[PDB]
Amino acid sequence: VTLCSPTEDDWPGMFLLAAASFTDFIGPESATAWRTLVPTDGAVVVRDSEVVGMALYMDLRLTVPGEVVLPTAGLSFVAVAPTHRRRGLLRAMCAELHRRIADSGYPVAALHASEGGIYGRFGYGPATTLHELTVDRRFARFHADAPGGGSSVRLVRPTEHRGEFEAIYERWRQQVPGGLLRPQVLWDELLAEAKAAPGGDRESFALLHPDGYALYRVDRTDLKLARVSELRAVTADAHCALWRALIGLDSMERISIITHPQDPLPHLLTDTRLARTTWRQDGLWLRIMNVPAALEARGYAHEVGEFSTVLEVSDGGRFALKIGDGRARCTPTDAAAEIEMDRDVLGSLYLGAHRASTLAAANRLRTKDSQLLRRLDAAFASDVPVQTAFEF
Amino acid sequence: VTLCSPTEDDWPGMFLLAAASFTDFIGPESATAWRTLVPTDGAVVVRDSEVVGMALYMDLRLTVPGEVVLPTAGLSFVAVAPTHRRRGLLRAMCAELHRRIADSGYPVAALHASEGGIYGRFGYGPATTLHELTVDRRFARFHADAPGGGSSVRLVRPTEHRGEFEAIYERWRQQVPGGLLRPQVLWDELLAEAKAAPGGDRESFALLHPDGYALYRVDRTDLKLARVSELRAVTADAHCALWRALIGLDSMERISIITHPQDPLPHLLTDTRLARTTWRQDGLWLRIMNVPAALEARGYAHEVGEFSTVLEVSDGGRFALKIGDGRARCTPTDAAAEIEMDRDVLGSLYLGAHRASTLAAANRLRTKDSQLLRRLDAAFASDVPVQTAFEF
Amino acid sequence: VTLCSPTEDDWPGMFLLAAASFTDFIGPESATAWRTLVPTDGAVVVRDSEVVGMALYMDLRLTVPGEVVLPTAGLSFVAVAPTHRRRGLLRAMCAELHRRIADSGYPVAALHASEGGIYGRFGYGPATTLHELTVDRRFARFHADAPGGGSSVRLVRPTEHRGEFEAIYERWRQQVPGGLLRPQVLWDELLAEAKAAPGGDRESFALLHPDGYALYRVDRTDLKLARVSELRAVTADAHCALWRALIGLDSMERISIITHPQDPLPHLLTDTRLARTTWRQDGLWLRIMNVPAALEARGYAHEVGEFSTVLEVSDGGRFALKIGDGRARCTPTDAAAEIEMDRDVLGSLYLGAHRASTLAAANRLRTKDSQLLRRLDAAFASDVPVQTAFEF
Amino acid sequence: VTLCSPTEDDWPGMFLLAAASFTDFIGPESATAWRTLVPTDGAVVVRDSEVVGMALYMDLRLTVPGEVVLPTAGLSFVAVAPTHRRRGLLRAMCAELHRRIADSGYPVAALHASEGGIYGRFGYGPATTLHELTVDRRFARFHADAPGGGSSVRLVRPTEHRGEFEAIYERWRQQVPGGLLRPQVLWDELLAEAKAAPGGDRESFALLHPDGYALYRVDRTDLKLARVSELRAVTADAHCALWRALIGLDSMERISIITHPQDPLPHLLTDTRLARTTWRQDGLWLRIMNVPAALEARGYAHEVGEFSTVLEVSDGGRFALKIGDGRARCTPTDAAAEIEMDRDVLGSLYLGAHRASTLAAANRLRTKDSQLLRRLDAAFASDVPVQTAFEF
Amino acid sequence: VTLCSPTEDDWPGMFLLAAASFTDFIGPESATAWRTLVPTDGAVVVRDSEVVGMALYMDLRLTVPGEVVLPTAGLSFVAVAPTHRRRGLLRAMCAELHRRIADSGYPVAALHASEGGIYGRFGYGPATTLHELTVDRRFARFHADAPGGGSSVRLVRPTEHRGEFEAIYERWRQQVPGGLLRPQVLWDELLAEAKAAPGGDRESFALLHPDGYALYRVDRTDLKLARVSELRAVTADAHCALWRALIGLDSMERISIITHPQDPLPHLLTDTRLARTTWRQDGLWLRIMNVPAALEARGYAHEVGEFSTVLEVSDGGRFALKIGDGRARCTPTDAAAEIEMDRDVLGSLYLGAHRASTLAAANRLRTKDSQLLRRLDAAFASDVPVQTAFEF
Ligand SMILES: N=C(N)NCCCC(=O)c1ccc(F)cc1
Ligand SMILES: N=C(N)NCCCC(=O)c1ccc(F)cc1
Ligand SMILES: N=C(N)NCCCC(=O)c1ccc(F)cc1
Ligand SMILES: N=C(N)NCCCC(=O)c1ccc(F)cc1
Ligand SMILES: N=C(N)NCCCC(=O)c1ccc(F)cc1
Ligand SMILES: [Cl-]
Ligand SMILES: [Cl-]
Ligand SMILES: [Cl-]
Ligand SMILES: [Cl-]
Ligand SMILES: [Cl-]
Repeated sequence: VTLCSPTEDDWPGMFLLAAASFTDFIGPESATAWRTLVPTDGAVVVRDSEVVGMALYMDLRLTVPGEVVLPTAGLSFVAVAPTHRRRGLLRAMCAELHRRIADSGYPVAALHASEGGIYGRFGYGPATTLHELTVDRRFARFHADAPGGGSSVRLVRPTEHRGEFEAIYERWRQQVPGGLLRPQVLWDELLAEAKAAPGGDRESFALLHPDGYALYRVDRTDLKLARVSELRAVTADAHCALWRALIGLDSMERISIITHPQDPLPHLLTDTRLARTTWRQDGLWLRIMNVPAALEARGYAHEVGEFSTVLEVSDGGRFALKIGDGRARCTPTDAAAEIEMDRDVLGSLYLGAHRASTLAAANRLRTKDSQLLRRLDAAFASDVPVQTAFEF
Repeated sequence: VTLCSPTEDDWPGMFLLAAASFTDFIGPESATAWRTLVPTDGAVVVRDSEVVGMALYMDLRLTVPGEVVLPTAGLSFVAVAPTHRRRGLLRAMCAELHRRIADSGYPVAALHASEGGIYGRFGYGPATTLHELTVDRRFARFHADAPGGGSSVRLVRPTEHRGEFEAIYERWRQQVPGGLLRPQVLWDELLAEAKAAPGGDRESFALLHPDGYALYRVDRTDLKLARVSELRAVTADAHCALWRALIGLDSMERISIITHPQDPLPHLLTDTRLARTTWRQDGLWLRIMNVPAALEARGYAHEVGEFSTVLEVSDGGRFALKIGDGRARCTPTDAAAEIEMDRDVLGSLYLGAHRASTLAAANRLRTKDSQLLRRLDAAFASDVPVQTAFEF
Repeated sequence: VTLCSPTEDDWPGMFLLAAASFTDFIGPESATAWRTLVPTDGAVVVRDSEVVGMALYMDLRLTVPGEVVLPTAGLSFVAVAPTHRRRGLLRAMCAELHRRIADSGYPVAALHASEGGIYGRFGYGPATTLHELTVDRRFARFHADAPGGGSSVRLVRPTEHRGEFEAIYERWRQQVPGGLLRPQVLWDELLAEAKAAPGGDRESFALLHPDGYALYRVDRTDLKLARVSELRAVTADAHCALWRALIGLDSMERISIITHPQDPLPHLLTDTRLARTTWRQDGLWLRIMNVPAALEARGYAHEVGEFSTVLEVSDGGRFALKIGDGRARCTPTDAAAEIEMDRDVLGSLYLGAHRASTLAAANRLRTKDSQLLRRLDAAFASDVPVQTAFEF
Repeated sequence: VTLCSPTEDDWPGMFLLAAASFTDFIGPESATAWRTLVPTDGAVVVRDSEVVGMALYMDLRLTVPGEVVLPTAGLSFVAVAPTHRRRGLLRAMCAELHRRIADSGYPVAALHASEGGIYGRFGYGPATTLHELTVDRRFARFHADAPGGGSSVRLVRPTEHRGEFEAIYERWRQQVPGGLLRPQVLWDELLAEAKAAPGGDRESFALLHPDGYALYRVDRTDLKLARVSELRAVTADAHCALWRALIGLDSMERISIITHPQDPLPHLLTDTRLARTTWRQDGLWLRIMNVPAALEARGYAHEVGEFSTVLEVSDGGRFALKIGDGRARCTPTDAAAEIEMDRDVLGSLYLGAHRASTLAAANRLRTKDSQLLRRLDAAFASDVPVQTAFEF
Repeated sequence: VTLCSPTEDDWPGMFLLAAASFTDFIGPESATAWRTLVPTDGAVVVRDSEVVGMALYMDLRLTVPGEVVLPTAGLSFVAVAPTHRRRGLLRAMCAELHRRIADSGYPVAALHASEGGIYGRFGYGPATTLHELTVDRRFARFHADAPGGGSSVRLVRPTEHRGEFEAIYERWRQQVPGGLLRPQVLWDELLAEAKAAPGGDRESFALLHPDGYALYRVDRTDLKLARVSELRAVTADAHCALWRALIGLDSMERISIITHPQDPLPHLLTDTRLARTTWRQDGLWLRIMNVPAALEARGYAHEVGEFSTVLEVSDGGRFALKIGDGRARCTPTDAAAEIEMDRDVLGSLYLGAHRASTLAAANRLRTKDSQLLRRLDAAFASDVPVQTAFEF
């Protein structure tokens, strides 16, 4: 069992492992496209010679609070053959990729987790939260105060308006923490999933506004449910207008969307309760590779005074942290630590999705100063609510 | 159809309406106990003479941010006979009770809503959020960092340790926004629901720590599910210890609790995802009766500079609002309004459960200043997370 | 295995057989009340000595078309021990009771069937049809044309208004084909089933109009469903008013009732489809004991000319049948038969629930004259639609 | 928003709206075939320019009581974009098509309704009733009296016996109220739905008798259920023989068919209850365009004396109606009305599916004469029971 | 209705009957391959001329206790048209095939039964038992004593390792009672079912050991269930190693397999209960064609002394049976019978799947000697447990 970068001959063996490992495996055509986002030496394989282990990272651009875009290593296609479990192959592959990511100069790594129990021990913390809202649209009445009391929204074929979706998404991802650049190969892939599959998914439709879109399809088996796969809105007007159109799908009983906890949809209706939360789960996970680089890169709340502390990350360094005027300075120190946490915990705070005082309550984050806790809570909070871009 | 305070002879007619109106009706014995919390002239009935309409308020004590306790009118037992719908009887009864509540000097009214669509139009906004967490306890492993790595928790009969529950609850309700004083009649009622009912609920058990308790019972029909009816913990140690004991119910597959969005339980486990959010709903609703009295009574975040604005409440007054040093001064003015909202919206902000920028996004809250929005968000936020005490 | 009238000592043995035979067995207290409607020598038992077989008839009064009331033998409590199946005990018991019923001078016998396959061979035909309608009351809007565009309907406790229900029911049963006299013991029984049972059925409520009532209860397990056990209305106004009140049960999603195919409820709503037919089954079964007596006793449609034919009932006699002016004369003859049918078929036509041309289509009813078929269809039809009174 | 006849360039835009509006949309190939039944100027579209609104009628031939065939405008493909709801586009499109249908000389219009609440207000009433019967065929034994006590029925491939199905259907539709001419394009379409679809419906089989056929297929997901899509039988022998063959599908637990309330199948079995009614819904809806033309065109029951009355249709004319010898004469008058009804109510009576006395009971039909009610009931009744041909 | 061997022209008619008779019909391509295993005059058809009846046998090789391979007539493709039920066509076809099978010199016939009630009366008895085990693999821990405490198992594409599966299966079928030779056409068919079907089954994967394989696929609809279609293991090591790999499918909740009652999997786990038996059914059915030939051909338990008896088979002959040294001698006699049974009962004993004392308890097997019963039980038992090869 040696650990190597895969040659062109290794990829059929990797696709076999993928097929047997991932029930949602996108198949070798789509896999070969996503592959274009993997840099030279971005992938590792373990051979026995068939492929019994693999992992790779993609070059991503992640928006963080203060509309700052970070180079991000996006982990994906991680798999150990069922024949080689509990043999330390994951530990080995994760260690080599983290070495390579660190040496390449990425301040953060990110992934989507298949189980919530695997990734904490490698320094990844859940950084965004997925909310499923299901609206019973038969009772849905808009509030007097809701914007848009002619319709600016058009029902369209997704493939005929690619440029407009690209332009809107590009605006969206640049101003939203959790936003990812979507390169051209992923627009190629997204608009191929929009066509109907014989015995599979139904045709996708689009609702297009100047400042937003929604892609939706009727569910395979429940023909009274519309699944909104993606709603990107750059103004409140766009968001409301798109939801007026979705509530107008009179052949449907229910509209479902995977969104964020701060989605304003419930407040657009006369009955907040009609927008039921049917599902909640961790979205994007972050590993802070370089603590000082990441802490200095993001903006902080202007609505908190200048304050200084010493942060210790468990086997990750000790740092003098000074926050003021929505900037941070983060420098080496051996001064006594005022706040202790494992690396994963820092990942979870980084995008504002979790409160420091909540992680303190579970003792994932030790300090003896209540005042420092409130200051961290306020400073790390994001004015624009954190959202999840797309699964990778 | 006249509107009157009920005499002793009206209560059998009110109990009939209750039985036919509420599927969870507690019956006339329990109803007669809850009645002791209704002041003279706290109830109205509409006669035709049988009772075709009723509503009342109870004298409550509600903890708000800054550990301030407000006298609160608690609306309950509101019902219109199925024979007298769409006749304006609710509008009439709500108007008379609000007159009486206002004249009596209550700064706020509160209720639990049977539908999320009825109460917005009378100035009530949802002020607390209920989270159901279901733990699959077979996979539940505690984190290395979790407190309590002898057990201080005892399995006990609820009725044998009333004083200890009273003392712990009394500590809890005084330091938690959403907390209500539980008077002696409601402890009498709570510990009567703890006994098993032939063909009904199973026996309730208690887990008792010096600084917390949990009351739980096995579900009637699902015999692999324990329902935690109530967990009150005054320290993180108490909270963790009680959850160690609950995960130790080895005859159960699942533990379910109705808690708050900031419950730290997910962070105590090695897998955050095991604590699934299975249900989410509005808890307590607030009507701010006297805007200046309520705004001045609660504490605000110390972690935001002094700032001034003009708040207009739709048909509720215009006010110069100055917030600094976690206090507010709220005085009459005719100066141009910088922030507009309906009364219900103010109720929803009041306990910190909803962000101003989220209600702005739905246009329930109009301002032309982004900076004022961020300041409101930060100032109205609560360091202690808002919880729900008990249904009334 | 001898066949005898039971002595007082046989009834405990009969109650044992009942308990083991009928899952809905009403128990020995209620059974002892229903027993008061069984005449001397109205019951048979087969002993082996334990009771291995039993059957009895009750003295009933059945309304038939033209508001004519017939003495009717009501078969009930029919059971063969599981230890004595396929031994001809049913055939024996049915033969002895039919002999006794015939000799006593009953023109018709009736029963409610436990299986639809047992009773055809003894000359019983299904004579009334049960429709379950379920209304989703959240979408229910009344039509502009619906009567009742003060409410005359009261929500009441059933036991406090017995006289009013008796008076309304008595009016109803006298003018409706399928109507049965409800004696005092069955009002005693009906109003005892109105109280709540610990671990059983919930409390029954009543909606009372001068010319109608509805008894309803919430379902044990589905707490969003109200089951209307009984709705008796003597005017269209009463029927509509009661349904306005039932649609006003705002805590319910669904109202269900067991009614008749000609219930006008669907036509009272702006959407006929909201009143879904969820269940359909045979109600009352008739055995015509004396063909000429029964045919002469009921009224016929005035809206068909005088016509004559010869009816043969298979091993039941041949008769010259003359119908005109809504009366029939039915006399012995040996003239060639124009219409042939088994006895059960006659039972099925007798109350107007089934069309002759439909039974002809299945060849349960042979004739070589299409014109005679249309005449029978029209003459046997009932202007007041046939309903089912109560199960016995 | 202008209203126009569509050009060849509008149809791709109409197909987009169809796809997003109808979950059962037959697709553009099949749509282009059905299009051949739309006359010049039979379609309207609303442009904004994309298609935001459409409606059309097809040239149909509808059999009415007395085996009379009427030219019928068949409304279909009616849709308003989700972006243009509650804008009066339906009201506008329905008004223009009704103008065109009226001016073209159609006595009646018809449709199949997507919701039971949309079409009453435009003068359409439900005119036929759909019964689903499900037979548990494992218990199904035929009655001694059932016809067919060699088999004349053949199991065949539908596409190899098109001429025989055409000939049988043509005989069926000419003698059955509700019957529609099926033109050649719809036989092309029907026999293309008979082939198996990969991941879709299973292969269709045919049971062929000289005087009837049944097309059936096994359900996609329930492999113990056979769905009879269509059973056309011109004699009782044919009907029974086909059902003997269907009960002979020994690999099936259940046979289901959508039929009419007067289907004689229950009476062919020793247990009527085995043929459970599992579903009931409105079939064809009628709008009487020209009251006198329609009333004069159909035959009436010969089994009722000559009688005269004055019929008022709400904003539809007042008419002297004389019925005798199964013909009607319907002429203008200003004499006092004896019977009042909205137009939709007339549609519902027209094919005999609903009784006048039932609509009177709901006050959809006002008269002060009970005798006139019984006469209408009897005269409007159909000797051949009303059935539904095919959905359009 | 004549009975004939089918010509080449009859097969399209037979495929039609198959399609309408069998929901799992493999289609005409696969049917034409299986056809290569049918000898000249191995098939019968009944014509009316369409095919209304068919049956055939295939040339099989069945392993019986003592690793003896018997020529076996494998009945399959047996069908009577739904139009020709209860006409004695099955009785006729079964009689002609049994004549042909007997005259050809087959000692035994075998089939898989569609219903458990059809085949007893033609002398077939259930001879093997199917156990479904479902493992919840999340709790599955292997016992300290389990073999395999490098992995020898490989995850592979089935079609790339045909020779290895053939070699392993060939070893398996030769040493296991119930084993069938799998000819090349059935390997062609098996490895075509291994590819994914659009809207159908998912891709099949293989786990390959030197001395065993497992073919498995994820279920269509339950994406947390892996279905093991086939596990062939020639050593305990191979069996355990393959199950270590299957429990290693970490994306799955459950692994299901159809196996035999003596599968040792439950004993490999620390918790025997994790391997739940979810389904149990008769597998292969045997008809002993020639009693003496079959009884003499198989080996018997060496662990029972020499003993002699007289066996009578109902209308099948009387025989002197002597068993010793694991051989039997079976010769004609007219001596009084000590043991009586119908032919089907002999089929059920023949492979050791059922105990004589169990069939005696149900009186399917009469003797007056308890000692003879114990001797039969012990002698007929198989040291290698009886398994089922593949459905035909
Ligand atoms: N999780 C999802 N539904 N889609 C993400 C697809 C990621 C993926 O398969 C992949 C495949 C090959 C690569 F080189 C990189 C990534
Ligand atoms: N909602 C719950 N489960 N319990 C609250 C019970 C409130 C109640 O019924 C009541 C009854 C009588 C009164 F006077 C005041 C209140
Ligand atoms: N079928 C129902 N739900 N009730 C009918 C009760 C009839 C009955 O048990 C009975 C019992 C004793 C008698 F003597 C006569 C009748
Ligand atoms: N409702 C169904 N299942 N089939 C009816 C199809 C009707 C239809 O789509 C259509 C399409 C185009 C036209 F020009 C006319 C009609
Ligand atoms: N029962 C299964 N799933 N497969 C067995 C297929 C047997 C079969 O169809 C067949 C078809 C044609 C023949 F000539 C012989 C056999
Ligand atoms: Cl999102
Ligand atoms: Cl809470
Ligand atoms: Cl009824
Ligand atoms: Cl039909
Ligand atoms: Cl097996």
